[PDB]
Amino acid sequence: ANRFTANIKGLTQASRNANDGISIAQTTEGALNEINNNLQRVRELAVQSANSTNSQSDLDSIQAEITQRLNEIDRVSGQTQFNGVKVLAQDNTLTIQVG
Amino acid sequence: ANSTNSQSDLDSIQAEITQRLNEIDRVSGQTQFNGVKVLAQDNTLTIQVG
Amino acid sequence: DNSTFKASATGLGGTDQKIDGDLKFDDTTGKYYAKVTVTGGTGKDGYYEVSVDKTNGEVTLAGGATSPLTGGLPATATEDVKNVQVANADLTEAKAALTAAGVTGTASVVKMSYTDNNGKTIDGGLAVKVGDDYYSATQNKDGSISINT
Amino acid sequence: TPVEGNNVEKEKAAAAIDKTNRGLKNSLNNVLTVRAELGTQLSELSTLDSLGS
Amino acid sequence: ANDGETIDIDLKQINSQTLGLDTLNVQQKYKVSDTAATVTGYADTTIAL
Repeated sequence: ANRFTANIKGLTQASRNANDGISIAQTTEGALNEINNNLQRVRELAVQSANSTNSQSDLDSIQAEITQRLNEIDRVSGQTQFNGVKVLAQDNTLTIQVG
Repeated sequence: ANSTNSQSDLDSIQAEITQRLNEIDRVSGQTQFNGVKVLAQDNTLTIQVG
Repeated sequence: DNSTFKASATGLGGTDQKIDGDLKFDDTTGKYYAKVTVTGGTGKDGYYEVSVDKTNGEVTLAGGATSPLTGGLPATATEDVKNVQVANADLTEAKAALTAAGVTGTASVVKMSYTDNNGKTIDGGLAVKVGDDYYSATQNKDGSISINT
Repeated sequence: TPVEGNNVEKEKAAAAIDKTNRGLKNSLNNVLTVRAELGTQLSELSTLDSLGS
Repeated sequence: ANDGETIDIDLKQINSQTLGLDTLNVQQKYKVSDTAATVTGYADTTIAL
């Protein structure tokens, strides 16, 4: 009975640990989704840029928006965080104790 | 073992563990019977039942 | 101590010389000050700026020149004391106590900061640091320091 | 003795109290020993008088 | 029931000062100027005539 009790307590706690893992994964994915939207916009502008009908002023405006988007990507990468972990700033490996 | 824990949280967990261990040593030393302590050592005792 | 002043009094001259009052310390430039009265002399009675060693406190008048300090006393030294004053950086007694603890190393004193494996930084207290190795310290009434015990 | 906020009186009093605790324990054991000796005396006296009769 | 069979509780001074927040201020500097308010006027004093 005592060994069963130990097992039960451990497994309950481990279930909650798994919940933590789910949460952090979701946070990371949301950030990635915003990044994806920005990249889509940048590809659209890139397509617009190639038309030889334009002059340097128009290209400068296009570059302005391109730079703003890239700056926003940098900011999102820099500022997103979960309980201190900076999920996109650095390569990292996280273990979750589900047993 | 959650890699999600931030180091302050780990310190909190360590606090709780330390207090548990303090209570364990309290139980070990301070329990008594008739005035004699029981568990403050490995001990060996014969009762005369005949 | 005044005995070293009385020798400087022979530099001033006059029938007799004496220092009046306690000695005023300079908490911002590290100086002591004194007043002097002279018997039967002229232009030797004055306010003077003096220097002292901490082993004995023997007082010597650098201002011994025959003229009072401008305005009597500078505002930098308003606090009056009868005893050796020491700077916080000196940490004489804390360092002596450490040496009594068998510390075989010149001691530096610092302020702390920690970081976690995500780069988040926090601040800490005061420490006594011996090369690579660290001791913790606490601050007394006036900036004089203690080592946590 | 007032000890409000005054260390060196707080713990000092506490140490005196601890010493008192130990002392009371020893005193109880001593008087119990005396009780036991008297109990033996009474049992002997009861047994002896019957023998005498 | 015996000496040292005890538990300790630690307590801390908590306030704006020990939390290092007494200087918390969000105000930007205002700009200061002044003008000469020359008050002509009179009042009486206990000194007798």
